[PDB]
Amino acid sequence: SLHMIDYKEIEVEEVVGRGAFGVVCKAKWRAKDVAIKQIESESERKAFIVELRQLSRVNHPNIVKLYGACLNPVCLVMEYAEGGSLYNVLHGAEPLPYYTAAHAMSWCLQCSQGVAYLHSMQPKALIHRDLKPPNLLLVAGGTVLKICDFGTGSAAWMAPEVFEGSNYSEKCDVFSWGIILWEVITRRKPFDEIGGPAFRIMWAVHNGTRPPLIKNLPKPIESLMTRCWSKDPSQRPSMEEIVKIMTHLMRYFPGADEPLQYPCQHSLPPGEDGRVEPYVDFAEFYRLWSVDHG
Ligand SMILES: CCCn1/c(=N/C(=O)c2cccc(C(N)=O)c2)[nH]c2ccccc21
Repeated sequence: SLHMIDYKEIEVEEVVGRGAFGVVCKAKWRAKDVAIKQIESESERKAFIVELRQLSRVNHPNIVKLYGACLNPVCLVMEYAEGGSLYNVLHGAEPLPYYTAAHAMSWCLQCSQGVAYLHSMQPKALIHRDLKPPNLLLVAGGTVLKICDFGTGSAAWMAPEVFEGSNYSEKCDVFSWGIILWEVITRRKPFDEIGGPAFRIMWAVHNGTRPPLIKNLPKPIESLMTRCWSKDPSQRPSMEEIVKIMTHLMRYFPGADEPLQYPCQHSLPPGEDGRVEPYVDFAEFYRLWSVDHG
């Protein structure tokens, strides 16, 4: 369900960055901004095709919309995400934006909403396999999140059974989502302290290492997070369950529709002594929670 496009109708504006594969650049098309992805080397052709056939089947507000695909120089034509990537908002530009507990929870809810749609696909469920903030885009002033890069570095978000070579299911995305939840709450890069080549993270995670626990994290959120981290994929919740849980929790996180507009100088202190401080503040959550339960 595409819509063939002629390159001459595009007219590029400027390169904005590289995706998981290929290059992305802003462009105009029929009186509206556009992002187009082209393959640099022909080795990326396989990824180009799979993403083409997969994105043609998806239609969800939390997944990047694919308009068409031109085969003259071979490129995908998608919607432009003005807000950039979530990874950039979290750890990127020199003037970093302030965000609240409501934004963090809202972002993770919207991500689970999109993945739940993929996992519900018929005949076969669609697994993303590369869920991480670099592949999550933001629009509407940083309020709306959209999943991108369906072509399938990423070791910090990968379930052990995946790089274990073992067979895996849709539950590998659940593991990645859990890491993302920890990441937005702490505004820390997962396993940044380990570093080195990728196999050093894989070894740690394979032996059961997980990101440190979060001081004063509400037990309902801690439970969900650590369940997603389970070694055994069958002990992880389905995305449908995560959506339901996160939806119910948002009752205690008002203000997710407030755009990102304030800067901050995120200090990020080196204090990984078992526990870790959250970046967001859960004071209001505990207050609103006590109102209902009392
Ligand atoms: C990695 C993010 C690159 N980037 C960006 N991407 C997109 O609009 C986009 C849209 C659809 C699909 C994809 C993809 N990867 O399949 C990407 N918009 C940006 C605006 C400012 C700075 C960087 C930007």
